[PDB]
Amino acid sequence: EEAPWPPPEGAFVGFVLSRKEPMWADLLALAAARGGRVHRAPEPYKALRDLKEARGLLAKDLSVLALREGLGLPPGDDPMLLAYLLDPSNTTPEGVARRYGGEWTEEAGERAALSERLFANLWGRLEGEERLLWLYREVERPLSAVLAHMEATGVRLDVAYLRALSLEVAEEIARLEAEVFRLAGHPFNLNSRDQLERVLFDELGLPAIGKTEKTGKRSTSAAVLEALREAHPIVEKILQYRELTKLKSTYIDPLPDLIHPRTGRLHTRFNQTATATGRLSSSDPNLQNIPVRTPLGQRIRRAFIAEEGWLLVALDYSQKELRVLAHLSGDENLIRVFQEGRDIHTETASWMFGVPREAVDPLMRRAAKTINFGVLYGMSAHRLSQELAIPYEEAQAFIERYFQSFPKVRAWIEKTLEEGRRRGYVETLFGRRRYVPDLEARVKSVREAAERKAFNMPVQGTAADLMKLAMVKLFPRLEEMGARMLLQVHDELVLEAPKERAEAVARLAKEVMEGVYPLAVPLEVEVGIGEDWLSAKE
DNA sequence: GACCACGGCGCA
DNA sequence: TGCGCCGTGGTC
Ligand SMILES: Nc1ncnc2c1ncn2[C@H]1CC[C@@H](COP(=O)(O)OP(=O)(O)OP(=O)(O)O)O1
Ligand SMILES: [Mg+2]
Ligand SMILES: [Mg+2]
Ligand SMILES: [Mg+2]
Ligand code: NA
Repeated sequence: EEAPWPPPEGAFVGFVLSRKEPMWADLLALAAARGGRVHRAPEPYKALRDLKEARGLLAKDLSVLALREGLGLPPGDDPMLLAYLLDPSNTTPEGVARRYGGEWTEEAGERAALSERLFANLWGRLEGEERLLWLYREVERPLSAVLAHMEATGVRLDVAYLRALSLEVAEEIARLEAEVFRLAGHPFNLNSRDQLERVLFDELGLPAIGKTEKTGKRSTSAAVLEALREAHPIVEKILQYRELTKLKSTYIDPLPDLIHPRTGRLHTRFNQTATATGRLSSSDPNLQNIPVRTPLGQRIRRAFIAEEGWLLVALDYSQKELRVLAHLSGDENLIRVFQEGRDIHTETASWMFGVPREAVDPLMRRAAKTINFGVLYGMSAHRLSQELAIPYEEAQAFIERYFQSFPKVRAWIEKTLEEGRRRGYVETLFGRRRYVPDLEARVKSVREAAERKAFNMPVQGTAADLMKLAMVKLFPRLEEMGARMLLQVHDELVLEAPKERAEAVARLAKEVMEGVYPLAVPLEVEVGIGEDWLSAKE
């Protein structure tokens, strides 16, 4: 059992933080284990210097805290990553111990011993799983070191800008609230959907379309209000009000208060075992849902800036998941569109409408996007009729016309579900698996929900695999050029480069990303450079 | 002060 | 399709 600090080489680490965010955490305890023998650090911060590598459960979090302290402690093996590859429903140390053995406690020594035991257990289970092993060695394990650097680096925020924006938005919010109260004939809490439901459907007697899932209230969702956009002018004002309060409560107000005292920057967490499909997620705060789609929303992006003397480089894969779908399905028409360098959404609109290529306006292109994404998500003709604001039968017609233009997409969905029923799981191009139960359920709604999850995963997950692999390849090149990787948003990366290097970094990053893994179609990357995230989008 | 479920909505 | 965070309403 016990033995004196320091631990031997290759030992597994255990640690306890005062809070979940490693950039903010006090390191309460540090221990290590090897051969079941546990070493406990008398003083954790000092002991941190004695480690060569962070090897154990949640290795990346310890590495981030180390980098914060000025120490170069790279994360190595982590049983969480092995478990996540075996089955992406394995998302937490608590859950992994419960499933495979042992107990996740709040004591660093026990956590270190548990890390060692779970590693041996899960490594053995991956014996012979060559494609999952490749993902571990070539994507996930090296990716964790990249993520550690991204987290510790953080991103600079224009706090003064957001403070000013806050005053501006507040004035607009107050104006709209007054108008809404005027139309309703009395004040209420406009932020309470319960109070709004009564006002709209009981007091003003507007027709109530949909109901909410768990409790069966009359919905006030944007989708419901959209269809009432003329049944009363109060609805227009409510939707405007909601857009602004969303921006204010979620981004404008909270973000400026999260600037770190040492770095003077904002630090997110990139969670590596958090999704069913192999995507990353981001939290504390989430920087993967910064507004960008509307003019009002875009203003938030201006707040994300480069260090003095640096620039942001923003790179995004064009129509990434549709290119992946083209590769997986082998559809000749999809592949041809991308091969010919044509715009997939415009080619789709030309076919979905009266054509030709040149006659496709901005409205039609936006409609084609909606149809295309619908296909990816298996969205219903009802949902599509809502989004497009067209009759139900017209949305039905569009979905059928889609599969006429891209027939092998339908065949691919069927092949994917056929094999999924047989094997109990589906997989990405590189062999990342998701176990999807209920593919043969006897209740149609349950079965069909499982089907949509199952055929989407190889697309979403292959795209995630390719992005992760691109990050692993790109990081070392950026290091050699004195540049930094800051953010990933699924199909997009944001880098930071000294001004004099930015052009060279952008050129190299584009080539690394486009060439990450050749497919039946080219991967195209759009790149922009600017002093802020909005202006960088070029 | 802290926890939660729900409806709702931001991004991919 | 996949996420994480918001305020409200409720609770301990
Ligand atoms: N309104 C929406 N609904 C569902 N998914 C959406 C979406 N908007 C985006 N996504 C998802 C799906 C795609 C991904 C990125 O959105 P891009 O805007 O970049 O769509 P892209 O295919 O590249 O078309 P392009 O940019 O040339 O107009 O996020
Ligand atoms: Mg795009
Ligand atoms: Mg984007
Ligand atoms: Mg929820
Ligand atoms: Na239901």
